[PDB]
Amino acid sequence: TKPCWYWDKKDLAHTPSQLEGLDPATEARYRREGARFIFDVGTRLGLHYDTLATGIIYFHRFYMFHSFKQFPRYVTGACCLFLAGKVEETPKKCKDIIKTARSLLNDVQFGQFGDDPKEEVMVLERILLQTIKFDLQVEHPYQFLLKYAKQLKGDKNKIQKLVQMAWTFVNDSLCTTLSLQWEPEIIAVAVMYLAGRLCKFEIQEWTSKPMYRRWWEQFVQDVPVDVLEDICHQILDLYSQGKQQMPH
Amino acid sequence: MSYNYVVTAQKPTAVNGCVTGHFTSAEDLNLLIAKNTRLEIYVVTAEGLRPVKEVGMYGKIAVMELFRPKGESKDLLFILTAKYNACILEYKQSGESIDIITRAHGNVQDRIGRPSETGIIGIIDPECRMIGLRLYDGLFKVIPLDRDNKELKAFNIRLEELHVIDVKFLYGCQAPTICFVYQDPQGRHVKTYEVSLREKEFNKGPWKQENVEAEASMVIAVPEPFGGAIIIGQESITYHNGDKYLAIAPPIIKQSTIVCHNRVDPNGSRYLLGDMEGRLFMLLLEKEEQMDGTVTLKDLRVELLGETSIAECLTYLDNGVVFVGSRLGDSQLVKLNVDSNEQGSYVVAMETFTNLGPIVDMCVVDLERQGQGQLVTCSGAFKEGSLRIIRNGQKLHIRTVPLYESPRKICYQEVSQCFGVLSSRIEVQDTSGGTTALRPSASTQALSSSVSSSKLFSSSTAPHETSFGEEVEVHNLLIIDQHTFEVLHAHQFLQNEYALSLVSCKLGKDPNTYFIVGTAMVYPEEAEPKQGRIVVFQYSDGKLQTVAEKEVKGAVYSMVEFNGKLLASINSTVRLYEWTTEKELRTECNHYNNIMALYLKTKGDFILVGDLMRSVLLLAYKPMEGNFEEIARDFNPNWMSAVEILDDDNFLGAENAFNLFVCQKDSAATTDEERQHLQEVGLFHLGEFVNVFCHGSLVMQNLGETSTPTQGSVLFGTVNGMIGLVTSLSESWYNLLLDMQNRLNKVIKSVGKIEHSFWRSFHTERKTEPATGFIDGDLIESFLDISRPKMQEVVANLQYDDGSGMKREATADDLIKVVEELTRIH
Amino acid sequence: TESDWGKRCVDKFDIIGIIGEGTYGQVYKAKDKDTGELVALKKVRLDNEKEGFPITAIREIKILRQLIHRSVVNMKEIVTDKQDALDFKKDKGAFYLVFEYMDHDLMGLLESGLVHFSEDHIKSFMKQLMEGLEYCHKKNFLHRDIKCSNILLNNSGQIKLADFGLARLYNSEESRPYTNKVITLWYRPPELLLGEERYTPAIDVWSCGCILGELFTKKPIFQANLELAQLELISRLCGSPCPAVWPDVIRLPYFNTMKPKKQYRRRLREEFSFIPSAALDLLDHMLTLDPSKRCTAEQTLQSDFLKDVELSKMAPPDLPHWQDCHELW
Ligand SMILES: CC[C@H](CO)Nc1nc(NCc2nc3cc(Cl)c(Cl)cc3[nH]2)c2ncn(-c3cnn(C)c3)c2n1
Repeated sequence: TKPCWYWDKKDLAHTPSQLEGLDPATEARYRREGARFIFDVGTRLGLHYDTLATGIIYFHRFYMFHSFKQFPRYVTGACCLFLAGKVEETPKKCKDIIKTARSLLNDVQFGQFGDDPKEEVMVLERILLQTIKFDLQVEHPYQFLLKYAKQLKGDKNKIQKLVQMAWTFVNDSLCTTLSLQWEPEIIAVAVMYLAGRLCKFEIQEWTSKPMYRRWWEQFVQDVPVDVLEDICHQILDLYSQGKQQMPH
Repeated sequence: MSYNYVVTAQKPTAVNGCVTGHFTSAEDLNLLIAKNTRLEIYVVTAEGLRPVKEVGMYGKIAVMELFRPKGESKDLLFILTAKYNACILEYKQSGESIDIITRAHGNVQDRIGRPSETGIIGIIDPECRMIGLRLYDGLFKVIPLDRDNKELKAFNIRLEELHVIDVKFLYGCQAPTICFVYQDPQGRHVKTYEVSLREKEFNKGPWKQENVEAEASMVIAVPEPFGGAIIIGQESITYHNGDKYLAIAPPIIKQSTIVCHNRVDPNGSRYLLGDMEGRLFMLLLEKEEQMDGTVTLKDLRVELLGETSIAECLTYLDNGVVFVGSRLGDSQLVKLNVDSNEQGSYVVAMETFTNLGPIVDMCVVDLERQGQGQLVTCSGAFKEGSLRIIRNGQKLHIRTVPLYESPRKICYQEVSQCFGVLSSRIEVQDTSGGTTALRPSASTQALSSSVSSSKLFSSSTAPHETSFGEEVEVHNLLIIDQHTFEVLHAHQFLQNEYALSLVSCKLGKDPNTYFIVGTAMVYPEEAEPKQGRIVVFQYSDGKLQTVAEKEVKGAVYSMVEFNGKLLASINSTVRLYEWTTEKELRTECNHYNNIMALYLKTKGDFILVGDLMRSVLLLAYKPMEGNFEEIARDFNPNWMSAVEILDDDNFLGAENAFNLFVCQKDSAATTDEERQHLQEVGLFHLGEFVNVFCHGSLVMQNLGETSTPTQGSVLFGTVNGMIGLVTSLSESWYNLLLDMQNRLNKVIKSVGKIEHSFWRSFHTERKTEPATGFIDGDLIESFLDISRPKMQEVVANLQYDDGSGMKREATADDLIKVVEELTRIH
Repeated sequence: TESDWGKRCVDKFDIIGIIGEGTYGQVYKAKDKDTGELVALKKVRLDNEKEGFPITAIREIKILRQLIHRSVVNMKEIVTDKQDALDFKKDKGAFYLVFEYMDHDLMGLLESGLVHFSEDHIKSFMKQLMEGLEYCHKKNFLHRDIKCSNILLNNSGQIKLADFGLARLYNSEESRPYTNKVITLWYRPPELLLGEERYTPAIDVWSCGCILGELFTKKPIFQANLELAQLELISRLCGSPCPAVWPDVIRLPYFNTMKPKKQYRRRLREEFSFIPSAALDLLDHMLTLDPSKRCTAEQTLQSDFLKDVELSKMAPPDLPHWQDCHELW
């Protein structure tokens, strides 16, 4: 019926890119760069956050089946965004994505698009579709962050601070392989969990079961804290590696 | 685009309706006979009919009735066409000049309505206060006959009874009253209503509903002396009038369905009845007068008079003379005698009017080697079945070969100097367990005969029970001599085997010429046949010998010879068989993208497939590969009745809606899809049901015949006996003739004021499109019959194109010559 | 696995013929070489490369892999032409969308004049269609092209909805500009003739009501070639758009621009008097001018006409037969 789009962390040591001699740090960097390229290009074009995320999910999934050494990331990224725009009904012309790509990329980087940027992209659409097994519908943590937050009742301002902080954590998680490890529903809970810890809020009080200390179990069944902590650890690592700090 | 020309070679001959009255003069007795689109007016004499006038109408005559409103000297004519055109007509004669006046005209069609199953019924009040129409289910339409309603405006009355079998206005009522038979789940009933022009609704009717026979078919309005109505069924005849009820159920009428009725005595004492086996009855109303002075109906009696042709309409004229109007056989004048003849019959035939009947199939053959071509048609049904040989010589010469059974397909085999004809005859389950034929016919009167002994389906084990009295069809192949037209041989097919297709040809390297028949095993239980045979026969030395048989899993609807191979359609499949050196059929290749491949035509290595609903497909045999390839299809959905190939690019079809169309390859090779799309470039409402398309012409060719502007020749036969001809034009000749039509239509006065452009518009219940790509030759040929002032009016400002002179004005004498050449193609 | 689409080749189907033409590719009937099942292959031609893979196909793939219903067409798989070996840039091969093959299409059955519908047949037809439409409308998807060409019927009496190319998601909370003209003119709602552009799922209900009437009359109800001419015909039967019956008609951009000849009164019940009462009420509600007063799909299923219909008895329509080939002398 439907394909399996989730892998174990241990499995990422055997991605095509890794086995071709790329080390773990480089593939991680290449993934951040490609995702952020997709994010930055689409934001300049005025694209909805779902459209940006769908492209990034296509992108991440793609490099589970192909190596970064044989498929230039920025071309792949542009192709993902081009298709995502059609999937999410926020379409853009391929020429316009290329135009925006040149604006943000340097000459060395734009060399990936070769002599004919539009062609290199439009040609990849075939491989993209076959690679993502024509499974185009994608759900993202955003919708669950809002579906769950709507069921919280309490201080309007404390809950809005939780949502925005969690929303930021969602945008940041798009640069990672979490999209490939855990369903979006779990991601939404993890970012609520993380923001709750950081803001020193006790979310159970805002739920319909205020004496249910594992507040998330009413939103997402069968999630151990082990998972939410693994996700939080991975998100905050991005902040520690960079110069940026937690939004608070 | 494509350009084509369509003319009538023989007008419709089947009688669709007939009425009597005082139409031409308040003094004369008239007979108005309606053939499809044609009205014939006669005057009754002591010997026979005197023709006086014939008109064509731009419509199919669905309703025809004569009435005389107070203040008129003579009867007026009401006609309704199948496209819902209404008109009131008057005969006017000024010395030698006879013309038909359109007193009122209009279109009675509703935007929303469901066409009735039993068809348009049209009736007129005895006081000529209104015209009743039943055009749609659940609605009764009233045209009030006031002096001011020259536009024939009308209103609908909601009718609770949705499924109405028949309706008539009654005599002897205080208000306009309708009596009708209707069907609901509980059975059939008879019911009455009163019609109020003032309130524009029904009021309670004069007498209560009565439950009637399940197959009650017709309503007869009995005249003032008795009043009330008679209801005719399959087994019984009943009279209803308030409290009075009679029922006679004589066993004689149970044998054959009664289809037509007429009144003999204006007072209602005697009515004529006819049935599908051609028997003519007298229905007698036995009167009883009470001392009160009141006349009542004592009893009903049915008396058998004799045999006529199977009759669509009966009308009694005067003295002993009755006009028998026949749609399945020749129409007649017959005299009813008071004394029976020595055989017991009171009916003696006076005159016989040729009816080409339903033309199921036909072929063109030059019997006398004359380079002319004669047309041998399969005509009629049942007792009226006939072969008709037609030649040109200025009238058409027609010979009739009586068969007394239904002819189905015909093919000519020159090697044997004879025709092969498929036929079916009706037998009835009798008390022996077998069947008995109602009358001897061609298949039983053959010189030599044979019966199939095939064991292909003999395993059976499938039960099919038989009840005494049920009908069955018995199918035969008839071998008929081309000079005497004597039945030389008859081969009876298997029980429940229907013969659907017939070809005569040589196959492969086999020098023998064979008769090949494709059959279907039809059992009442089956929706679609699933068993069938292809049988190879050889007619040799007066005997028919079975050479080979091929079992198939369906009905062989159509077979055609394909370059020494046999092309057959079995249900959805189109198959190509090879004829081996072992005299057996071997399948070469198949095509399956058909719903029901009913019709097949070939040209070279190209095949035209006709489908029950998918219109036409252009197949090709690819010899390098040994298989078929789809070339192009008409994706527009149409129900086909016959197809024909005009040339390598243009294809002709006929619709079950009485419509003709032409498809062409889109001839644009840019995309594969354009080549694969057959675009309909010609559309034309013929007004006839085309059964058979046949290449050929009936015109004498001495090799001296001037080359006409028209190129090609396709003849076609229709259900009403009409024979027509389709031919192609050059772009220039089309435009000239098309522009001339538009000029002629402004000049020529239409009966009923029916726009010619409307009449020929392609018309289905769902669609209406303007005609395209077709020249109504019957309009063009009428240029020669319009008066000189009108001729010159037509040619004013008329210019020719693409000729020797790019722009050349036309004169009335130039066009007379052009049309006269166009009349020489038939 | 069964889920890895786009890799299996079209070699696995024996092509029977071209059933129909699609704008981006031609549609063929084929048999599966391994199982024998009959399918229909929609050719998706990306060779144009004007904008790549057509969005119309993307929509139909995106939606149909989500929608599971007996009355919705199922996309079995997506297969490809023999791809060029190790040269994707040279590759121009097409993609094919596999769908279950259906015996007939309603437009073809009606146009040929070869189908008859009893009340009970119409009950089974409408109950299935509305159940499918309800399933889709509850998933917040809009068909937007409900024509007789997109209703497919097996000889069993099963109905399936088919062309989802113009289909898009509907959000009640957020209205955004959608395409102003989506349904074919004969089955187009009055709101889209006046250009609402922010339409409701009730647009699909209007089309189906037009079909409902056409099943009774055997002729389409509102046949016109021009948008204004359609409004006139709809206005004659359903009544002229006016503020009393459509409180928000004045907000529609073309209300003043597009006007019927007269302010016609509603005549639907009169002109469809022949229709049974249980059905006539369904028609009046389905063909309501105001999108808000127009009934929902669920409401049609909870109607006297359809609620007590058992789909166990599907009631096959009077479809072609051998006698239909022969003519009744
Ligand atoms: C596009 C063609 C027609 C247009 O009305 N539509 C259609 N007809 C089908 N079968 C009915 C059918 N039998 C036929 C046999 C023949 Cl010989 C001929 Cl010529 C046309 C025929 N038509 C069908 N089966 C699945 N789909 C389908 C494929 N993708 N989608 C979304 C639905 C179908 N589409």
